[PDB]
Amino acid sequence: MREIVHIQAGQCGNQIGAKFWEVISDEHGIDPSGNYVGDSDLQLERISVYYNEASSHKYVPRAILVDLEPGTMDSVRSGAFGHLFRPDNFIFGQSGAGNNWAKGHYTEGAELVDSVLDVVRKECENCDCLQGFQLTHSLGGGTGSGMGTLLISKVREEYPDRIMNTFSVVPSPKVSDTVVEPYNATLSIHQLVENTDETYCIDNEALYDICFRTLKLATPTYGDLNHLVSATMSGVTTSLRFPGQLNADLRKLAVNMVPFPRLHFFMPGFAPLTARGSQQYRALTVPELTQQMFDAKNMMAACDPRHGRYLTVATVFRGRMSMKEVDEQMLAIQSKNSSYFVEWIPNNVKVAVCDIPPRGLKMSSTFIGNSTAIQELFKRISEQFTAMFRRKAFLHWYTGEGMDEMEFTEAESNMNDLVSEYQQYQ
Amino acid sequence: MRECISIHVGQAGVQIGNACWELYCLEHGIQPDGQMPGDDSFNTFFSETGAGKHVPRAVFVDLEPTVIDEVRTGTYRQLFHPEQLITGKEDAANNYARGHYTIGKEIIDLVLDRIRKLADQCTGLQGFLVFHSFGGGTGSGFTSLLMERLSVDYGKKSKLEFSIYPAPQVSTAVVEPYNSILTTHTTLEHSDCAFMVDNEAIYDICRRNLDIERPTYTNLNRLISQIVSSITASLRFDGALNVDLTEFQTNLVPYPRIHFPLATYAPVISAEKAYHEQLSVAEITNACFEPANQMVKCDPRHGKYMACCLLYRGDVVPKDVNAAIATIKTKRSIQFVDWCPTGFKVGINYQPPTVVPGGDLAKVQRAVCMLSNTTAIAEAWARLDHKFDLMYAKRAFVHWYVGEGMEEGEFSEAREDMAALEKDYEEVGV
Ligand SMILES: Nc1nc2c(ncn2[C@@H]2O[C@H](COP(=O)(O)OP(=O)(O)OP(=O)(O)O)[C@@H](O)[C@H]2O)c(=O)[nH]1
Ligand SMILES: Nc1nc2c(ncn2[C@@H]2O[C@H](COP(=O)(O)OP(=O)(O)O)[C@@H](O)[C@H]2O)c(=O)[nH]1
Ligand SMILES: [Mg+2]
Repeated sequence: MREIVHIQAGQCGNQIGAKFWEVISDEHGIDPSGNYVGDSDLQLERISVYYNEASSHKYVPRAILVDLEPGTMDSVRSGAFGHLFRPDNFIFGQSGAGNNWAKGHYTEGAELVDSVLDVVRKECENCDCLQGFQLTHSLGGGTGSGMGTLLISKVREEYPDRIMNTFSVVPSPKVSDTVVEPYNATLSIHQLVENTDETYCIDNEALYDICFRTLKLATPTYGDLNHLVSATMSGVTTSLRFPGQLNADLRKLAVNMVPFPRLHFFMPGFAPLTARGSQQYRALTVPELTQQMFDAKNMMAACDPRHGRYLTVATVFRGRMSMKEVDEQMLAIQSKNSSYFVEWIPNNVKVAVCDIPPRGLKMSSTFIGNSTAIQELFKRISEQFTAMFRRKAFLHWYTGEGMDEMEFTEAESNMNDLVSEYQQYQ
Repeated sequence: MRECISIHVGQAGVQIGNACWELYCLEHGIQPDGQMPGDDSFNTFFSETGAGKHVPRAVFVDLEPTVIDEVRTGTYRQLFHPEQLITGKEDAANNYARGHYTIGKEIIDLVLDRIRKLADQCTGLQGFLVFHSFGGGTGSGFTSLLMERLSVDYGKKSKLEFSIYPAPQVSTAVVEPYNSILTTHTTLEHSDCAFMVDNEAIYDICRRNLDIERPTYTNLNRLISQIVSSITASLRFDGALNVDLTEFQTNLVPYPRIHFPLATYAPVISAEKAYHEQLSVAEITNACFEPANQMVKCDPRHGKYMACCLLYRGDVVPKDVNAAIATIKTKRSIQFVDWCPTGFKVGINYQPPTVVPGGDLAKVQRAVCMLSNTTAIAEAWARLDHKFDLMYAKRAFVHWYVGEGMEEGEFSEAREDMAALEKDYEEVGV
């Protein structure tokens, strides 16, 4: 049936991927040993989407792990869920790109992406009907950006009509974990602006603010942010893996959410977000979730949606809910928030409802918006890239890798065209 | 003898179909296993095998397995013939292109052969029933294509369909206008009659009248199922006045290009109010002609009545019925077009409107199903046309359709047809 291939870029891709497959293992009741302990048929019904049937009846998650620094994947294998993946899914080189996009992409990704592509073809042959691919990676990282870029390009080259989406970590505005980030982000975004169907933008800073503020935390680590992001990533796919009303396929969502070919960029959101002990003062209703979702503070992308307008909005619900409540809330919200939505796009909302709530909660929801706040993000990134590019900082590495300046120039031009196109519709 | 084939396309059609066939099974006392522990008008809707196992006559088509698989794992999996359930490996993605053109073309042939064999089993086959959502990709495209094909194949056979009408305010998708417009284009060029239903109006009706909790698609589908079952009940039992579908085609359609009867059902009341409520034919009709009780959000007072059909069930006396109709005619808030001496066609059936077990609707000894044509629906078509006009003016989402094999001139022509429809309604409205 409908099946998805989950490709995990090195580093955060693999880590997030680990937590992601943990979440999925919890969803379908799959034991880390590979055995199915689940009590429901719905779990095994469409399970073939993310899993394969072994002769030993152990469920192999469908994924391909790729990194240039084996240590991470070693840490993954040492993990409890590393046993689920077959040893063939682990594909890596012994030399990291060192946050160099050109190096990885042009040099160190080619061999590995060839091997990975072979494995992809295998996994693709294993599919009855392939819906598409999903890539967990990071903008600004050498391996993720370079190898992800190349791999996605080749994946589209082989599979042009298939669904291409990626969950990408965007550069934080007020902080940075690395330098040179604008270059890598720019190049990656460029090739990803042309080569994908859609992409999701999530910033760790915004996640820190959100989690700390709403969940009342103290010492949160990357695992928690990855847990949340993975909850979202699992959240969007519920309609495919479970029955409900207005079941939304990924490409249908892509069609509904994308008004124009070049602007696919989305800002995810999630509800309910509440701290322990404060939940007792919270009532779970569609209005609550919708109010949490449409709140600017809960946007996981770093920006303020108050500046811009929504071209398209998709809201997917989980658990048993009333259509009337949803409709009324969408209308009311769209009514009071008028002028925050495009005037030439009547009914900006896209609704889908899954009957199965996330484990531990009676109900939940996920928000996916499209707005020019991302144009603001691109303005920032463009500015930083310009500033760094002017004085030719760190350029010697990329030129060392044989990266021509005209590539950077063209990329910048494309970014300018992107933000321009965002300004064109507003 | 007299028989009909019920087609179900899209999740809407399938679910509505499930509720519908359930209600049929209830009315005919048939169990999910096809066993039934005077009514041969059930053979009208059913066939029979060696063991006396009764099977429904229908074809379920969804390009994605989804709800049909849910039905295959459902209670009535023992009822429907496995061959009647046809599923593809992927959806139309709310894209008219795919369903009407790219995907469904590799499917529909099987469905046509299926319907053909089902039609070969028939003797006196009167017509068809097509359940689908209006603006939903699969339903829209596939029903357009299928209606074209069936229109060519079966000719004069009655073609009826129930289309879920996109609401003025609430919307489940952004691309609904495109699909709806293409749909009404290719569908108008073929379909004999189409019943429009607005979920928002159903919400209003149930919530305000039925006084229930904020509902889900279940009870809505049950209500629509009651309406459909009422019509078929007009056909499925011996009343004082029996009405063929051809008679609906005859009476409700003044012109070949205009068929859009609006359904309204009464009584709609809570189980509690039923005791304080006294249902008289006149009162039920009075309730029927109220604008708030319409299954569509279209306001009737912005137009005039061309054709009106009233189907009665259970205990009804035609005397007070015609008396009531006169009393209704005396009302000038309700106005009829000048060139129509009488827009009333009445029918009556002794079979009462049985209620679904676990149903929220009050049990009554009589009920009325109303079908009506007005130009306020043209106003509705106007607002839809406006939405489409804007969305198309900015060429939003068009690249999908185009890339999937559509054309700009196609949308243009559809728009032209819609304009023609508007002006037709306008001219007839005079
Ligand atoms: N009244 C009613 N309408 C429904 C129901 N289910 C779906 N719909 C209508 O269908 C529209 C959504 O599109 P669908 O008909 O579900 O499309 P689909 O069947 O999934 O087929 P695709 O478009 O290819 O995905 C909504 O706007 C609803 O108006 C239902 O159970 N009852
Ligand atoms: N959300 C999330 N982001 C991460 C995680 N680990 C690293 N990152 C991000 O990835 C970036 C580091 O890039 P990296 O993958 O190490 O570059 P590379 O090794 O050359 O491919 C930092 O800016 C982090 O924000 C994680 O566990 N979760
Ligand atoms: Mg569908």
